[PDB]
Amino acid sequence: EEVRQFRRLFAQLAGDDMEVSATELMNILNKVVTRHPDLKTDGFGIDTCRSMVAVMDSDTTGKLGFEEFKYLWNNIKKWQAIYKQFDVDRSGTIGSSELPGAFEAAGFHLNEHLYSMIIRRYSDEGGNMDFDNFISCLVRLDAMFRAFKSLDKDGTGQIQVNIQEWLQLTMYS
Amino acid sequence: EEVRQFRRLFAQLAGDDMEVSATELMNILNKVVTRHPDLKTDGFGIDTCRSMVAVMDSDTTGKLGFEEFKYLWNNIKKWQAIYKQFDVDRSGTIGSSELPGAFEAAGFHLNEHLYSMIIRRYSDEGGNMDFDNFISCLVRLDAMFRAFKSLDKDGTGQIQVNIQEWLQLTMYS
Ligand SMILES: [Ca+2]
Ligand SMILES: [Ca+2]
Ligand SMILES: [Ca+2]
Ligand SMILES: [Ca+2]
Ligand SMILES: [Ca+2]
Ligand SMILES: [Ca+2]
Ligand SMILES: [Ca+2]
Ligand SMILES: [Ca+2]
Repeated sequence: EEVRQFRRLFAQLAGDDMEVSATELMNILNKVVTRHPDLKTDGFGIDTCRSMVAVMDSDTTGKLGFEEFKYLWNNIKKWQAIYKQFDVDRSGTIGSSELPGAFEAAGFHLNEHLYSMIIRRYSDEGGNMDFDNFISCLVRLDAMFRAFKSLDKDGTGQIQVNIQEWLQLTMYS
Repeated sequence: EEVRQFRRLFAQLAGDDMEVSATELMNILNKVVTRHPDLKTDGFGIDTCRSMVAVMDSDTTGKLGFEEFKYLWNNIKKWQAIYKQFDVDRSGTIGSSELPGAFEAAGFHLNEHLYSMIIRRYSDEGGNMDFDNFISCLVRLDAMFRAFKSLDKDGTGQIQVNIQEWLQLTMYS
């Protein structure tokens, strides 16, 4: 079973402290892309990985527990399929014209202004986004959507955030 | 006279397009740390540099203009001296105990809870923070305080934000 299969994966990846650190995450993500010649990437760097862990570390242990890793891992597998699916010219990267359809397929309906800002921060000079950049951006987008949703208690579409909360959300990510 | 030297620096750095890109920033930053012995870094990576440019890119051109680069360059020169001043055990890195004093010298007064989060995200090893992690952290902290202050006209210590604004603030960084 996939549940039995996942505990085994996590158990082996987590190791001695029973949690997945940024380094352990980096190593497994780099092993995976190595098996996919259709995914162009300069590799998952340690900083990108420290960022992914921080943003997914709900309980501030500094590392990823079973549930935190299960959530991240399931998303990455779903997003990896979308990436292959929307790279219609097989450039191994998500071009600017390919980006909106890929994000929308992922469940994020943004606007032209936001898509342009995403491209300015996450794509290269040619306007192309490689695999590690794509996954890194989606992990953060999903987390920022979840953070806003949880702060929007009244369902008014506006949130109030104090300086302490602001610093915690932006610095630990 | 010190501004005639800087104009020459920016021009030769900015090149054909008259703006410093994340790539251009990475090169200059890695040349500098080489001609600086006990500063310890694993080098300035492209993701870290893409992040520093995004946070400093006020006019959304995607790159650093003269004034945007000037502000950044001066802070780095100011923060590098603090890094050296506070690395009392001359380990070439900023440890847990050395951190609060260095940030206080930069003008930041944060609580211990915020410091523990910063150490998990930027040090997390033996609690030591190398040079690129230190500068990266401060560039972001400075930008996040400046961002918050812009929306909180006449200090209430709280900002009100909708989803578009929230995504612009948290994703374009
Ligand atoms: Ca572990
Ligand atoms: Ca955790
Ligand atoms: Ca493509
Ligand atoms: Ca990349
Ligand atoms: Ca340039
Ligand atoms: Ca600019
Ligand atoms: Ca030290
Ligand atoms: Ca580093």
